[PDB]
Amino acid sequence: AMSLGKRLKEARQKAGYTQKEAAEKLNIGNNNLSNYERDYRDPDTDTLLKLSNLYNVSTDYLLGK
Amino acid sequence: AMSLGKRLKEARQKAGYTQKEAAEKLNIGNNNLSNYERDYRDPDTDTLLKLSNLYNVSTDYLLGK
Repeated sequence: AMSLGKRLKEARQKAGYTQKEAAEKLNIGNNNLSNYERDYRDPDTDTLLKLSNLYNVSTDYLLGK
Repeated sequence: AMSLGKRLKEARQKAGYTQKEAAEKLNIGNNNLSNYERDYRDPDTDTLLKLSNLYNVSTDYLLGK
């Protein structure tokens, strides 16, 4: 009931970005970020780091340490 | 010249585990762990968290944050 996708959404909301704002800044298609936030797709570790970087959180936070 | 593979290797050696001891604790193939340490294959985020747990390190560390 808690997931990486849910923390990615929440962290993006904390940073102020809309989905398309975040995707375009990360040069990822909008559907891909949507798929990640919904836990439909597991991000590769490079992307995981880029998103931690854009939202100003630790990847440890997103993963549920 | 530095990579996730290289930090997983170092972090595992710091924890004291051999490659197969670590593979067996996490029930992943010895070849699979070797492929990760060698940067031949990207760990899925689940495996990345388990290994960070087994070595007592941050996923941020392994990722180069």
